[PDB]
Amino acid sequence: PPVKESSFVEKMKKTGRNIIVFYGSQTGTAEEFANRLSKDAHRYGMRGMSADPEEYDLADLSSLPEIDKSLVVFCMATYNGDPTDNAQDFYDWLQETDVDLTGVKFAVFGLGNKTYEHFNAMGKYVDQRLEQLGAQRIFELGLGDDDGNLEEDFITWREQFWPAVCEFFGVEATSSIRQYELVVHEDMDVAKVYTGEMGRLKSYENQKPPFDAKNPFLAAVTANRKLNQGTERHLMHLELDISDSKIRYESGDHVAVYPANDSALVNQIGEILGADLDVIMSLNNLDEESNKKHPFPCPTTYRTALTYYLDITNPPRTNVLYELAQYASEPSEQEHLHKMASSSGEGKELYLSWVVEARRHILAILQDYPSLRPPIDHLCELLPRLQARYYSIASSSKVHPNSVHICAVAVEYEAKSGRVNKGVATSWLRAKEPAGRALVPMFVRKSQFRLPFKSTTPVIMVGPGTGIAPFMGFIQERAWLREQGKEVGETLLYYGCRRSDEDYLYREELARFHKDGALTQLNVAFSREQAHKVYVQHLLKRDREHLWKLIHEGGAHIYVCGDARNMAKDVQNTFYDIVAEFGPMEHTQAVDYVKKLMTKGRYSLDVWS
Ligand SMILES: Cc1cc2nc3c(=O)[nH]c(=O)nc-3n(C[C@H](O)[C@H](O)[C@H](O)COP(=O)(O)OP(=O)(O)OC[C@H]3O[C@@H](n4cnc5c(N)ncnc54)[C@H](O)[C@@H]3O)c2cc1C
Ligand SMILES: Cc1cc2nc3c(=O)[nH]c(=O)nc-3n(C[C@H](O)[C@H](O)[C@H](O)COP(=O)(O)O)c2cc1C
Ligand SMILES: Nc1ncnc2c1ncn2[C@@H]1O[C@H](CO)[C@@H](O)[C@H]1OP(=O)(O)O
Repeated sequence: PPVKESSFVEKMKKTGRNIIVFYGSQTGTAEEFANRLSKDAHRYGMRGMSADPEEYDLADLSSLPEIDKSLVVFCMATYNGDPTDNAQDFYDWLQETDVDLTGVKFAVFGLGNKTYEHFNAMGKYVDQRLEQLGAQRIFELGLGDDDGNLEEDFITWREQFWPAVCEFFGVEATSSIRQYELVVHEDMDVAKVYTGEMGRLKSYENQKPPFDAKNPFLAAVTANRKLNQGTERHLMHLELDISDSKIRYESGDHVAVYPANDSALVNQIGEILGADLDVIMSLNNLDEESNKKHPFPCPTTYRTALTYYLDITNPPRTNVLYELAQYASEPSEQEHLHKMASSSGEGKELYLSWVVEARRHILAILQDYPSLRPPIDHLCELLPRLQARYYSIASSSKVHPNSVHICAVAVEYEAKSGRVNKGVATSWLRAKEPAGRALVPMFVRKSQFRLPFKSTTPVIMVGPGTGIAPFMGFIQERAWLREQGKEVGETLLYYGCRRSDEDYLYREELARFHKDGALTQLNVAFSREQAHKVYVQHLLKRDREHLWKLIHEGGAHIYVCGDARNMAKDVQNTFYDIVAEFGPMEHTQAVDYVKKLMTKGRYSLDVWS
């Protein structure tokens, strides 16, 4: 619980702001959107500001009417049906408060993903709640879908939002504007230069607990081995030494890591722009009143910024390309970049195929539109921040209290852009070689994916491919409970891979556990050892009788991990069918029954894309 800032309304008054855009974000997208909306205000005679709801008391919303033509916008993302961490406070307040918001004008743009159970739950909630409290909606709720193209949904909403705002407040719709100023440092002492740390200067060198997202622990990579036999893919297992970090974790938790971009990619960006990446500088907010003094840790070199603080691989969003159009000396290229921000037409189609679908990163665009040569400092101000990557801890703290295990597949594919794209965190992790030791800045994030409290409760685990990760931890722990004399219920694993002798991850360890009885059943679907595809859900269907027994009589907990795209849903449907047959009951009731298991904490998910 952070110390709240002074009333955001009083701040708006002292700075002449009439619009405030709050962001509920975890990977920085909502914050990006909020900043874009805040900046838009300027182009409409108004003036806004972005703000972290966590640093304020939203009860002060009731004072917003004291500012003429005032307006609050909420750009909120949803995470596992809940508010983002930074907006949990706002959410709890919204539920317990009874404050009257008469006179308050708002608008909400929800960032979500249709593939989840509770799509845009937070945005939908905030939008409905503010109205119930007496506030009035100035523009319809925006429903962004990261499963299609969030950026386009945002563009569309934003394009209609502003005219609606202008029409209601009687405002007019009336250029390039830097948010930061560049200050090169020639006489800069080395001890004051950021070299990639996230919080306090030298926090990576001088490690002080407790460690978290703002102060990650640099864990030594003690192991890093290939898990599969083939060469088409690279699946790996790493062990991070967290001794003396005082960090605690449990099977089911996730470990986050801050990676470094590819040095060659960073080098080329500087080389193509003819910039000296080793120039030590700082980018200082031109708004001396904003709490955001820099876009990232400063002072630091461009090289360090592009390596540790900036995202240089993901397809640039439209506003970035829009702002860069001014630096392309070829009219046709400036025109293309300019139209990427269109809400329809060829400009939109080109953005979706040439940039998104092709997966062109910033360097790719700089190479494919050679007249585009922006100054390095402005590019750094425009790029999004490099985010940490999450991995499902593959070990049990009951067995490995001082080590965190990771099971992952290295990302590397041929993009239609014409080049081979490499996954940032996985290429970096793959390069980490045990024993100048190899360090991984990291931190643990607690999750609700947990083994049952009672050792006697049966467990049904389903995790094909890398989805096996959390379960290696579950299995280690359940075996441990047995070795300790505890009474353990059935422990079932439904795992899957292409072929027994090619990508059967942890084959040896799983055989051992099965032999010893830690694993009651080891059901493996080898999808390519026969003409037909054989998947985990096929084995669940096979064992439908017994699984129903465990679910209906034993109170078994279900766990699904891995591919959220198709595997998760296919597995869920098979459970719908098992319930419909043995209940018995109509599909409609089977679906309700399964979704009820989820709320009662007996059907947990740890899926990703
Ligand atoms: C909660 C959670 C748990 C996770 N657990 C694990 C885990 O235990 N093990 C694990 O392996 N991963 C897991 N991940 C995924 C992990 O966080 C990273 O997203 C993944 O490892 C890739 O990161 P990267 O930085 O290497 O690739 P990035 O540089 O982040 O690139 C990823 C992007 O590349 C694009 N891409 C990937 N393949 C292709 C393709 N072939 N064709 C076109 N585009 C493609 C997609 O846009 C993809 O999102 C988890 C993710 C979440 C959210
Ligand atoms: C672990 C995880 C869980 C998510 N859970 C949900 C969810 O329940 N509902 C939803 O609509 N979107 C969900 N999403 C999608 C995000 O809401 C969407 O990607 C959003 O754009 C992220 O915004 P941010 O960068 O501002 O945090 C999830 C994403 C991740 C990575
Ligand atoms: N829709 C799905 N449901 C369950 N498993 C799937 C799946 N799609 C692919 N798989 C399998 O998940 C395992 C890990 O990726 C692979 O054996 C893969 O088989 P396939 O690649 O032969 O289709």
